Amino acid sequence: AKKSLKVKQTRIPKFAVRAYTRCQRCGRARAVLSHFGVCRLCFRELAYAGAIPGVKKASW
Amino acid sequence: RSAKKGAFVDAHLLKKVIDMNKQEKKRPIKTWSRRSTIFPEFVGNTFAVHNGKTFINVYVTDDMVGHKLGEFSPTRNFKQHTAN
Amino acid sequence: QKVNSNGLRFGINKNWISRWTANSHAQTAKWLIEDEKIRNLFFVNYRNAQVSNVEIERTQATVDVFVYAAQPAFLIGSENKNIQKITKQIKQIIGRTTNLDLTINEIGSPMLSARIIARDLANAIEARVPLRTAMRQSLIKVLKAGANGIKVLVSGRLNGAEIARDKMYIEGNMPLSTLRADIDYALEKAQTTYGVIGVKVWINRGMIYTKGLNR
Amino acid sequence: QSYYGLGRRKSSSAKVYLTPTQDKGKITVNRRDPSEYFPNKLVIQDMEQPLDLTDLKKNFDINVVVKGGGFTGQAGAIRLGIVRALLQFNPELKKILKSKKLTTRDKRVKERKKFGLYGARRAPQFTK
Amino acid sequence: VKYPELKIKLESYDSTLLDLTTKKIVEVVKGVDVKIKGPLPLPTKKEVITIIRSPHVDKASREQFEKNRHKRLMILVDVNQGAIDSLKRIKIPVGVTLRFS
Amino acid sequence: LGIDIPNQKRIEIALTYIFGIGLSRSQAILKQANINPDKRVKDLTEEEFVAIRNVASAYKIEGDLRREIALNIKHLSEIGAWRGLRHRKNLPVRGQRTRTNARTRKGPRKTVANKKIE
Amino acid sequence: RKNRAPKRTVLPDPVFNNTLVTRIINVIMEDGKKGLAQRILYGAFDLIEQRTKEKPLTVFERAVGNVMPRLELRVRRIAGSNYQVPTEVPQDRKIALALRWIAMFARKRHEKTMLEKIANEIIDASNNTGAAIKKKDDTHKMAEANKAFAHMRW
RNA sequence: GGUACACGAAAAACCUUACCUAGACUUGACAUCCUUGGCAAAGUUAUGGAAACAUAAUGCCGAGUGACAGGUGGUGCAUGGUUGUCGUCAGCUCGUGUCGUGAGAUGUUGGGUUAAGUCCCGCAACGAGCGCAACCCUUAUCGUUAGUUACAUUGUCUAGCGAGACUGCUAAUGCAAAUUGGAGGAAGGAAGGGAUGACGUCAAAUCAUCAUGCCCCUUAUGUCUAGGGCUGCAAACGUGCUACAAUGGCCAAUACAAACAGUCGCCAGCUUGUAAAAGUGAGCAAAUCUGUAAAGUUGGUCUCAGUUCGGAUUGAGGGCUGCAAUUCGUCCUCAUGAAGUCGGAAUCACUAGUAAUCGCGAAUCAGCUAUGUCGCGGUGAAUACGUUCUCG
Repeated sequence: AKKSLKVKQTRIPKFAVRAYTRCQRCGRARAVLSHFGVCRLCFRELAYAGAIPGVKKASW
Repeated sequence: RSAKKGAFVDAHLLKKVIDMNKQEKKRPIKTWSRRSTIFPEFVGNTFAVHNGKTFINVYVTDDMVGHKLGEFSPTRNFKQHTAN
Repeated sequence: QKVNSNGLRFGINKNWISRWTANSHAQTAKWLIEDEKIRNLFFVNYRNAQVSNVEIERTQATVDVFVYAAQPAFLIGSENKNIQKITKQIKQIIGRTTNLDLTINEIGSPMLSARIIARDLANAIEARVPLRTAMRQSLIKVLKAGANGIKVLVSGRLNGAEIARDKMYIEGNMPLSTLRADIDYALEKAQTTYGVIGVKVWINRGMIYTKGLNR
Repeated sequence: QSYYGLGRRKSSSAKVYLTPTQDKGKITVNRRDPSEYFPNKLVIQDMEQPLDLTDLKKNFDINVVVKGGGFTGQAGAIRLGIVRALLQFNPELKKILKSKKLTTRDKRVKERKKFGLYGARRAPQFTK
Repeated sequence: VKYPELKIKLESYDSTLLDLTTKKIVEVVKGVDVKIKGPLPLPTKKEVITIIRSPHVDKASREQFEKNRHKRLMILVDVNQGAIDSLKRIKIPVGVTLRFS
Repeated sequence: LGIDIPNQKRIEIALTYIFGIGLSRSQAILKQANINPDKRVKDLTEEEFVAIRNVASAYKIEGDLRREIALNIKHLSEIGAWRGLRHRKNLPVRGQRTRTNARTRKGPRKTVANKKIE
Repeated sequence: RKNRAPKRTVLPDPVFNNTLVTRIINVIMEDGKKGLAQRILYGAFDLIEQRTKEKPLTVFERAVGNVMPRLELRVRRIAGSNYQVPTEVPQDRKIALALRWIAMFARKRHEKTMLEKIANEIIDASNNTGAAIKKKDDTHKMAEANKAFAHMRW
């Protein structure tokens, strides 16, 4: 029932009592940013692809 | 009603309480939402509150008025004092 | 071990293709999503002509796209039959009102990328021909028409239930240590009746003169 | 006259103007008294140990401007500026100050705490 | 006057693009505009985002991505009609972001 | 008040161990009596002691506060309530896990046999 | 297989010019900071001062020097047991353990202020009464059954 | 068991939810074969109702229907992708070649000699590839860039960059690697930190991130809303943490920041205020303006104990937003003053800004008892006897 999760993600609850966000591709809404709406796995995978301009590896 | 505000109710679980109030109250109403604080009218009232499958009746009275319908209903289950 | 060298060498070795700069972080994800869809339309359209890169250069309502086509006849043909369709279809995803600007740019050594090489390796693996000769020809072609060292691998299964004759092909300058290797790396999740098969390619795009800058 | 020293230590930066004069030495930081600006420690006596390691404090009115850090990082930065101003004046004394790494920047700052790690290298206990 | 005070901030993650844009501003205004402040690298607002690596559980090697935000502050107090006539040849790079201030 | 009055020790803070009289109410009693925090003295004022049983005795008896809190707890626990249930189980009420915590109600964490995965 | 390596020791304090009290500051600091230990230690030199009229330098040296060992019972095991062979203990470790023992004993006999107890322990180690001298005593007296271990190498 | 456990989870008032059900959904919310066009399903006002789902209209665009859409539905020895362990281990392979009929050695081996297979000396090897090292980035000097919203003790603040140290030099000098001598110096000898951990290993973890093969389900494995668990408790283990106090507790003044966040937000200021908060109100689209720097310092205090430690849980009242605060958030005040007066097997991080302190802003966050994380800064340890025992 992952499509239930996704179509509830695309829809917005009628109150601010009920609220969450999740990736367009990933399930497991835990650990998701509000700057891109992308889950940790999808974000890390697209960042290893250089999707966001400037995602680098820290060397101090 | 909270510790931050006066007696305020969402007025959708009290809605049916009152709707039956103008008609010689009988208490049990199918309400397991947790959005109504209590009032001097909720004395004697019971509501079938959902725990995870069934809707347990919870007695309400005029003892204290500093809680909601969710606080006046056991929302969880305990160990049943089991050693397993 | 061997943390994935995909993100490990963007910015220091690999280049960034799609640049986008919006305002406060509300529709930045929208810009990212629109850019990736528009740029991946080309990538999912052609797999025989093998279009490689389309840089959508966006900054505050200044969008510039640039297609790098390997075969102009496959991307244009007679009476520009292909491009107008793109000029139609992207017009539905990029917006009717906004302008659609792009041109076919020339480039040397068009196989210094990894995605198309991986696609060709998969085609050779499942091309209904003696497979070993097919991959010998494909590697000879990628090494011949202009390129640096290659690193091609296939993992998964042999069209059975086990990959026993996997071949790890390394040629020329493949230093994972060197921070100037100019190595582009891609992975392909091929779909078949034996589960997803991973075809991964590292490719050196030319020894730049000791540069740590995104050239 | 115009002797111009610069110093950095523990995220503290500082310049100092030093000029030959016969005053107490204008002991001050940002032109104000170090009563409660700094803790009253040995560090307040070490405040003029560059002057103790060199010509006495009765010279070189300290006109020190500072930015950032704390007090010991601040003190190290301003004393590095003091020794560099002394270099600008008489660099034979630069030798002994550099011998304890005063003229040269000491480049000792808190090691950056890392990902997952509690601090620079602190890690939790875990056997099995 | 076009701007009583032109507090234009130009910033991006690429310093070379920022350098290029700020120089182009410099010599294109150099001779047709005065009271300018040339290339001023301001302290960076760089930060790092830390995420897990394994699909499922792992907290032993927390992967990290760095976003560095430079800042160049151009302060052109006066903008003139001749200034714009000579300055109509400046454009906004794909990385560099200019402020209308 | 008169409870937890130390001898040759500051009267100001020793009241905090009383049930019903903490630091703020202790200080209220002290400054209402103007006891002027002392140098390890049992009590600075000797006459004001009678003023104590003139005004400080007028303070609410904490023994009654104990039974008021007890009856309020009785009402809260007897009616249907999640916090009432937590009262009934003699555990943290406002909501805390007892997987490892609750080292004030279940004793000093009496270690028993582990009934866990096999 | 760590070999001979140097140590970083803060140089002697300008007000007393002793490196030993500086290693004491190195090893006593609460919460790992000298921003607060040095005040009370200078207080303690003062407390030594008006108590028994002991100048800090000589009393501190006569206290630290009398707790210092000379024998290294180098470990040698059998994988089921262990024994000690007496060699000469290193001088750097000599002074290190001396100062560590002095500092760690210095802070006991929990009472009204730590100034009185630290001056008391400094005085006790000064007068050679048993509070830290026992370390030097044992480091040689328990090396008597281990003195038999000096007859052979294993 | 470690290569499972302050996890996946950078925040759960119901959704997140993968679990359960109640109201409800029947090719389904979506998705479309097909079929046609003409203009709209929105959202609202009542309502059974906990809201759906049943209510009616209101406001280029719809609108129905099979296969399917879709499946956190399962199948990590069926898998990819991704990720950790040995391992940032000093070593690992191959082309050509010799020989042992050969498994293969081999080059790699080895002496000194290195961070490295680092050099040479010799080696049935000559070479190359992998790794590492090195290249590269960062802290570190002088000059150069522009000067404000830095400053204004004005180039203090900055990174854009250049000169720039590398046994460079000299001698102790080893056939070679390569140490140190003293000075110039920012670096002086892997300058310090980060950095790709080779084949492999765990028939590694990952079907539940994602893509998933086979099969399945489909008028259900489809969807809306309501509630609960993700903080239960016989409970244990783990994990930091909390102190076990007089450098400490309390009171008062208390400096020095970095840092990021912020446009119906930071929210100054201002007042009521112990305080949350209540009202009030600019500048700041952030070098403007806002969100204290604290510990430390300066004096008093407590003068040894379950204590002026520690504040545990707890009750009452105010408080934030959230439509309404209770769980499935929290803040403050008042009141509670337990255990622990340094704790065994076990022990983890450590060669300096190290172990420890102190606070700050934020990521997710309208909420966060995440005592947790990203960080950031201030203060600031000895030690290394040798690997004895073990690991690798």
